[PDB]
Amino acid sequence: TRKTYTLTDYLKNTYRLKLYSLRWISDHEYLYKQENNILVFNAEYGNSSVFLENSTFDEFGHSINDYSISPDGQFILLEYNYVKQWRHSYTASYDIYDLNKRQLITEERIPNNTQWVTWSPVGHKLAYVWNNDIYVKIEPNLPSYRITWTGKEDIIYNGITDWVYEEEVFSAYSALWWSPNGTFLAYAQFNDTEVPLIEYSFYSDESLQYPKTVRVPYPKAGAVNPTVKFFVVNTDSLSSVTNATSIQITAPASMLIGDHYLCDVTWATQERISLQWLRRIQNYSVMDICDYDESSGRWNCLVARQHIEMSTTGWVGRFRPSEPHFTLDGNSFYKIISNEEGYRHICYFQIDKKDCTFITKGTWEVIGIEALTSDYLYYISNEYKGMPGGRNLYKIQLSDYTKVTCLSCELNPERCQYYSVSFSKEAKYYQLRCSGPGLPLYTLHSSVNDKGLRVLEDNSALDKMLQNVQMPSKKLDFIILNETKFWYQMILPPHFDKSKKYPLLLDVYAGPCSQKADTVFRLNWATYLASTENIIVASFDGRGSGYQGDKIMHAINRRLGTFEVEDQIEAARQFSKMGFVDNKRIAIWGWSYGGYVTSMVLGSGSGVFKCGIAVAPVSRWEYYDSVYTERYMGLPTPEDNLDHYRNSTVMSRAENFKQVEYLLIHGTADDNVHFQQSAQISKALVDVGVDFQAMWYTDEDHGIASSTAHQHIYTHMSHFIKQCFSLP
Amino acid sequence: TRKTYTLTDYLKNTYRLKLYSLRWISDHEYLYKQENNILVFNAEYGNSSVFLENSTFDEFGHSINDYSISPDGQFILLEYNYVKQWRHSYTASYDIYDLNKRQLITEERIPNNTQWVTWSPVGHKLAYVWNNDIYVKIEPNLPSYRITWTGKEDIIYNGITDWVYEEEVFSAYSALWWSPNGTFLAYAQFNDTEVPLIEYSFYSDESLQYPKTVRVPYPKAGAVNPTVKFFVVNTDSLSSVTNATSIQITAPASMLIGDHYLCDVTWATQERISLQWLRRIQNYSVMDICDYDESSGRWNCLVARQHIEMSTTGWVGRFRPSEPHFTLDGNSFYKIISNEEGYRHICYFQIDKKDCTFITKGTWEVIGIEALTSDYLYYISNEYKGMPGGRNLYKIQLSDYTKVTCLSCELNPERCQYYSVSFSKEAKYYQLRCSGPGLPLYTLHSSVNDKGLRVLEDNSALDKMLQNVQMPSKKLDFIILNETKFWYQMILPPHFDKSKKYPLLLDVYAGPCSQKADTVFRLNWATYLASTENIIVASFDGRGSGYQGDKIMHAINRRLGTFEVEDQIEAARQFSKMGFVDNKRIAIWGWSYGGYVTSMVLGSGSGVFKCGIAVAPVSRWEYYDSVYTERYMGLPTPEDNLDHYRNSTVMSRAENFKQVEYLLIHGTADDNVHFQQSAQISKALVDVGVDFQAMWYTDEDHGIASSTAHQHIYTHMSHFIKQCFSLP
Ligand SMILES: *[C@@H]1O[C@H](CO)[C@@H](O[C@@H]2O[C@H](CO)[C@@H](O)[C@H](O)[C@H]2NC(C)=O)[C@H](O)[C@H]1NC(C)=O
Ligand SMILES: *[C@@H]1O[C@H](CO)[C@@H](O[C@@H]2O[C@H](CO)[C@@H](O)[C@H](O)[C@H]2NC(C)=O)[C@H](O)[C@H]1NC(C)=O
Ligand SMILES: *[C@@H]1O[C@H](CO)[C@@H](O[C@@H]2O[C@H](CO)[C@@H](O)[C@H](O)[C@H]2NC(C)=O)[C@H](O)[C@H]1NC(C)=O
Ligand SMILES: *[C@@H]1O[C@H](CO)[C@@H](O[C@@H]2O[C@H](CO)[C@@H](O)[C@H](O)[C@H]2NC(C)=O)[C@H](O)[C@H]1NC(C)=O
Ligand SMILES: *[C@@H]1O[C@H](CO)[C@@H](O[C@@H]2O[C@H](CO)[C@@H](O)[C@H](O)[C@H]2NC(C)=O)[C@H](O)[C@H]1NC(C)=O
Ligand SMILES: *[C@@H]1O[C@H](CO)[C@@H](O[C@@H]2O[C@H](CO)[C@@H](O)[C@H](O)[C@H]2NC(C)=O)[C@H](O)[C@H]1NC(C)=O
Ligand SMILES: *[C@@H]1O[C@H](CO)[C@@H](O[C@@H]2O[C@H](CO)[C@@H](O)[C@H](O)[C@H]2NC(C)=O)[C@H](O)[C@H]1NC(C)=O
Ligand SMILES: N[C@H]1C[C@@H](N2Cc3nn4cccnc4c3C2)CO[C@@H]1c1cc(F)ccc1F
Ligand SMILES: N[C@H]1C[C@@H](N2Cc3nn4cccnc4c3C2)CO[C@@H]1c1cc(F)ccc1F
Ligand SMILES: *[C@@H]1O[C@H](CO)[C@@H](O)[C@H](O)[C@H]1NC(C)=O
Ligand SMILES: *[C@@H]1O[C@H](CO)[C@@H](O)[C@H](O)[C@H]1NC(C)=O
Ligand SMILES: *[C@@H]1O[C@H](CO)[C@@H](O)[C@H](O)[C@H]1NC(C)=O
Ligand SMILES: *[C@@H]1O[C@H](CO)[C@@H](O)[C@H](O)[C@H]1NC(C)=O
Ligand code: NA
Repeated sequence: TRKTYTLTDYLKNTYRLKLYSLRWISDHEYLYKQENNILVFNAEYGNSSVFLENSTFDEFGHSINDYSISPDGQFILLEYNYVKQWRHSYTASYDIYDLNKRQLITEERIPNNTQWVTWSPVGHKLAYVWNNDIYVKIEPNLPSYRITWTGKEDIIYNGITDWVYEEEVFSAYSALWWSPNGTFLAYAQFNDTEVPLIEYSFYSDESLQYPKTVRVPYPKAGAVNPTVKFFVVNTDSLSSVTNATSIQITAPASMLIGDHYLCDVTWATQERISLQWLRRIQNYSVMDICDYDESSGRWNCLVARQHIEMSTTGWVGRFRPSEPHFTLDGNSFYKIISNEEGYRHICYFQIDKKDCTFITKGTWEVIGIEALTSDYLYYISNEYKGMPGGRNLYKIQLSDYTKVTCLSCELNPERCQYYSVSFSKEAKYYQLRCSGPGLPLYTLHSSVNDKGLRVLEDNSALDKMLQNVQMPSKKLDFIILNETKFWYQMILPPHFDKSKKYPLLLDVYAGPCSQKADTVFRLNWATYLASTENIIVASFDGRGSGYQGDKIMHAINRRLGTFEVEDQIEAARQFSKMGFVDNKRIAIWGWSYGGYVTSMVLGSGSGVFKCGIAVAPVSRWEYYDSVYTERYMGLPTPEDNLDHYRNSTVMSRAENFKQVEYLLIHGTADDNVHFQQSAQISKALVDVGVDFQAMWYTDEDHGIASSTAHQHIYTHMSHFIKQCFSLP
Repeated sequence: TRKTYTLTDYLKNTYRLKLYSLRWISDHEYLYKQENNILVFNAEYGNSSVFLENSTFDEFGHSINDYSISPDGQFILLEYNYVKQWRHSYTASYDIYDLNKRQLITEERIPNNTQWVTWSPVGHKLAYVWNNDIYVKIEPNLPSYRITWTGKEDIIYNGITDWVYEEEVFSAYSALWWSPNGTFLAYAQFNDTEVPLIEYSFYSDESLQYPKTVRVPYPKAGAVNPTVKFFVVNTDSLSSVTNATSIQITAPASMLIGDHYLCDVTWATQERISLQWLRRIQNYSVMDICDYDESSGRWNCLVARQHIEMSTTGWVGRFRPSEPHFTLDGNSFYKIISNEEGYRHICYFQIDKKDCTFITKGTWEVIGIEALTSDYLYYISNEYKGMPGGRNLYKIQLSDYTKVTCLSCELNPERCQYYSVSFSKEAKYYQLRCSGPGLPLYTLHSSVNDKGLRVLEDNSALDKMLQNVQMPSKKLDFIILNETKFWYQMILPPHFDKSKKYPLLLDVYAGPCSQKADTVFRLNWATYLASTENIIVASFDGRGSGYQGDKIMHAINRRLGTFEVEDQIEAARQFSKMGFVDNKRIAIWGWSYGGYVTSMVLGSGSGVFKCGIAVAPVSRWEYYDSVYTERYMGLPTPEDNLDHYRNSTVMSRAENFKQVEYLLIHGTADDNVHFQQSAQISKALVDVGVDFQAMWYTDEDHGIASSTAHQHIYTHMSHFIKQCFSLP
């Protein structure tokens, strides 16, 4: 008999997916690493040369974590001494290498403890942030110009985000934005003076005698938020004036009446910038479009160019208002917004007209706009076959909206139903990346004729390996509840037999705009559970889930911990009725939001689930951060939504855990969902006399992603599931 | 078919030991609390009167925690609003009730949040500490005189101890000592300015949005220690208009040359005080004897009255240098010290002579001196039947040391082998307290002819209830290692059948001077495990254990985590070869020091133990406090004992946990053994890929003693042991 996909296979990566990560450096060349050499490829013909020999930095004396070539090709920025901070942020050292002199720059180096660095989009200017202030270098070997003087650790952040803006607003650490040709540098400044601190212990190596207390400005729901200001500096003036003026652009009056956020910054032209602002009550946003006034040196935002985006049924955007994509002249833009039926589609705006024109429509959604040329807009959607969990690339003719071509749908329809794309600098070529349901496939295409040029990586080596393995299958389908389709997937054991009763594990996330039923190919823990342990691993996208319109997504508005929890319970009941599930052996697990839902389900008293595992769960919404929580829950005040905040805790359900086996797991240095959240769950369970299993992971954060802890946690959870299901 | 002693019996206190806690108020009367009344008893005849009616405080408006009657009987101090701090420390509110005029005192009340209060030993003066400063009240209704003005939270402590002096030196929060008639008040002042702080999170009620960070001055091994000064104030010459003058008594030069401690304060007469000082290297101590000089108003300690106590094989004293017991005139004293054979015996000293005379001798030890008259000294020892785990009361004729009479040995030798005693004011009467091997027995005696006056409490009610329960028995015996006998006990299941094989749990503590093999009767977790689950629960006293001389106790000097760990393995090895032990089911558990030993044993690679449980273990001596750790280990410096600090950690043994099942448990608010210690164990186990079981207890301290956590931990451990032993 062929072997199975075992736990050790998962944990040791024996069966590896190959990727093809390229970096476009122009409209027709890309960089690609191969055998630690950086090669440069010609896209049209597929030929290559060595861009940088892998021997180049043998004598560097440090392992180089990443590199970044200046847009003009003249320099390479070398990143080393890399230390992770939060999801996106990190600390590192940097050196610059002159590619023409084939020489390292030893003068006026980027300092130690630099927080962020970026090249200008053209040429080779650098902007970096060090000790919370912005610096610009016009040339890599010359002195820096200081841009801000207010930077203060944990208090004032210039050009980088604080914790909550990084995690919840920008999905990025950087808070600066070069203008398209590099003349201007726009940046945000955050003031956390009165934001309360989360404090937790970090134990470090065993040599550390006293634990360190980590202290981070972190606004929990309803707490004082960071305030924000926006500035633009002319970097071309730096070498001519002693201290160049940062010109502030103020938020509109409709935002200044209360707490608000800066949520998007997008340059439209060399002298026009768009800013979107969001009210703390996140159902109202405003875009200003601001023009540089050459005679006054100021930036002015005409109210005739201001665009309002609001929601009557929920919050604005999927996780925030969408970004605009400006036409070359900057006088019009395209933006994904929810149409009158609640489906997200592409709308076309003139900058000084308030009514836009939808250029796509239907009962499906546009996921993202990927490229815009003078003649075509390229976008990704889930239109194809009415499958919300598929993704394909489309092209729409700007002179005639009835001409829409699917570029990816029929390329390999059995193997490939989930695409992303990477366009060259002026969209002359594109790389398609298919990620399922078959093995991933990376291909290169020419935009002039939409012809396939070549296969970049087809994963045939892996395909060969998997031939000798009893792999599970995946089923993606829907059930109908109240005349609405709700999608599910199942990872099914090899030789699945519909006449047998299998144990079922419900793998849950179920956060707002989540999607756990899709066409993506994964090699993960579920692969082992199905393949080796003969467990069915199911996931369900119920109310609150994304990419299916606002009626579904906004069903949980102001009501987290209700329908999305109920719909997972109902999903399990529906799976029992399918006839191949052992009703005595249904379990549930999740991480993060999934841990909250899992815990809520286990505490519901439904009687459906024998056991479950919550990893780093939210337990009480007042413990989680303001920006995410309030987006869905409003404010925890008597005037707003306090009663539901208080009604949706895990702790209030502690008595019902007497009916289940529960394993609670949390990293002690989780900066995101504080260990506090599980500390309060455990205390509530202790207080009502409920036995349960627990595991803390010393100095692990929300990812529990260190190599040893990752292997440990999946090993511990595997034991627990097997015990619950009486598997030897 | 009668019941067993169940887990719920242990957790719910079904079978209660009755006490007889009295408080002597004179040579012939004592107070006893009965049905919320306070009675006064006549010792000679056993008749009583009501001293204070329960009903007196019916409309008090607060729950009264405790009471303290002034020595002259005129006043009662009422303690309420009790808030626990560490092992001994707490704050509370106090009111004083006048017993003669039958009224609460409303003038000049003791403030809220008072840290310590005590009556003078004669009359009804009060001293109290509030906000770290000392106050004295001459009369309950009159204003306090402020004695100290330097008190500062976490920095300067007047009249109360800091964390480490409380836990490790004085076993008390108070650092006030009244002279015998109340004229003088001596006190210590602690200065923790440069002592580092342990910091840890406290989660509190679910309502608390942000966790609190608790910060406590706590010197870990080798860290900066608190400094100490000692003062005496005359309370008879206090003034309303002038600040009180405190006279300092400075430590001897032999102490002032480096770090040191104040370790004992004992008044000898109305005008003579003795102080003992201990070097930070705790093998050298000095007693000063200081006399009040009425013409200078100063305290002088003559060098000819200094007494040095040192140890060549270890540290001084069992846990600290022993207390002196002065004669009526204060010109001589008796003190327990280690003799030339290493056995602790009573030495008689003249205050101005260097050599003392031992008045007892032999291969057994004196446990404590209990009372002293002009004709007799009364002490407790383990001499009887050469059993180190038994305790009896003796008297020795001071005119003829060959005349020693056992006063408790033969009273009831089958029921009673472990005594303590409480003498009346001038030793005219004594209460004997038998705590095993039978049910506790409380009796009253008169010293003149050692008459056994009456039985105060015989627990005949409990005896009656226990007749209908299948109770375990206790075997106390010894094994011979390298020609030394070492004692053990086994809690044996009911109907013990030596032809059957029982699983065995080794219950371990094994700290320096510990004794876990004794004749004490206990109703505890082991009782349930033996009675209901048929597990033998054994304990063993090996090298490092107490009450058997320094050759045994000092064997672990400078070497914690060696012989005491080895000796537990050897005992289990020997138990495993007895015909009634199943060698496939041997487990080990312990708490605190016992958790360290358990962990070290399970990490030894001995293969003897299937599983074990460590509750709040020490894992690395550098993490524990200076005073305890350094007593046994010296300083963690390269020139002292650093190498041994470094190879005595649990973490270094992680790989050896591969072949055992381990459950690790720790309270997150443990101020004593910081959660840090277990956090480092878990990380080390994770790092070598060893699976284990864990449980944290939110906001529990070293005792894990709140009602709900206590029930939960023993429930969780019981499941673990039963699973390990395949018991239903
Ligand atoms: C891929 O091949 C092309 C064409 O052969 C190379 O482009 C140049 O071709 C000219 C012919 O006029 C040669 O003289 C040079 O060798 C090439 N110049 C440069 C700057 O590349 C091209 O080099 C190849 N691309 C890569 C990345 O190697
Ligand atoms: C960040 O915000 C704080 C307000 O929270 C500002 O601090 C105030 O500044 C004024 C001076 O203009 C002082 O008079 C106030 O006392 C300060 N308030 C507090 C609460 O500290 C601070 O100026 C801001 N910093 C920047 C660079 O904008
Ligand atoms: C460059 O200009 C900025 C803005 O005018 C200066 O920042 C001010 O500095 C002064 C005193 O050092 C403060 O009182 C102001 O509150 C600051 N304003 C801002 C916006 O930061 C900065 O100090 C100047 N740098 C130099 C070298 O002159
Ligand atoms: C980048 O764009 C900027 C902004 O339009 C250009 O700067 C202007 O250049 C024109 C010259 O044609 C001048 O009249 C203006 O005074 C400049 N304005 C400012 C604010 O600097 C700039 O020339 C462009 N840079 C490059 C390299 O093409
Ligand atoms: C308690 O101890 C500290 C020393 O730790 C004494 O404080 C001062 O020590 C600093 C070092 O922190 C020196 O600057 C001074 O010499 C010390 N003070 C003085 C006045 O010299 C502190 O004074 C002590 N406090 C008490 C009340 O005894
Ligand atoms: C407590 O003992 C003290 C100290 O011996 C006594 O105080 C002395 O009393 C006599 C009066 O007979 C004076 O001559 C001394 O000057 C006192 N000494 C001091 C230091 O005050 C005191 O009498 C005793 N107190 C009681 C209540 O008996
Ligand atoms: C108290 O203990 C210390 C530590 O064991 C003894 O220290 C001496 O100094 C170092 C150890 O730190 C060694 O080099 C010496 O050999 C130690 N002396 C010995 C072994 O005699 C110190 O001697 C002890 N004090 C007493 C009174 O015994
Ligand atoms: N902090 C959130 C961010 C959330 N989003 C995913 C995502 N996809 N996406 C696409 C475009 C823009 N933004 C986003 C986000 C941000 C994922 O859950 C996180 C989270 C939620 C909890 F309740 C608890 C812990 C968490 F880590
Ligand atoms: N801090 C010590 C104190 C020690 N006690 C002191 C003391 N004085 N004393 C007088 C007569 C009889 N017994 C004692 C003891 C026992 C008990 O262990 C405690 C302990 C040891 C650890 F390794 C870890 C945590 C602990 F809490
Ligand atoms: C924004 O939300 C609040 C609370 O739900 C509501 O009162 C307000 O009307 C909303 N705004 C819009 C535009 O619907
Ligand atoms: C007990 O009895 C004696 C003698 O009868 C009596 O005078 C004395 O006051 C009594 N003591 C108490 C405390 O009742
Ligand atoms: C103790 O606190 C209570 C409650 O505020 C207050 O009424 C009382 O005056 C306080 N007692 C003293 C002695 O200050
Ligand atoms: C007593 O000492 C304190 C603190 O040094 C001072 O403030 C106070 O005024 C003094 N009182 C008298 C009466 O000297
Ligand atoms: Na009698």
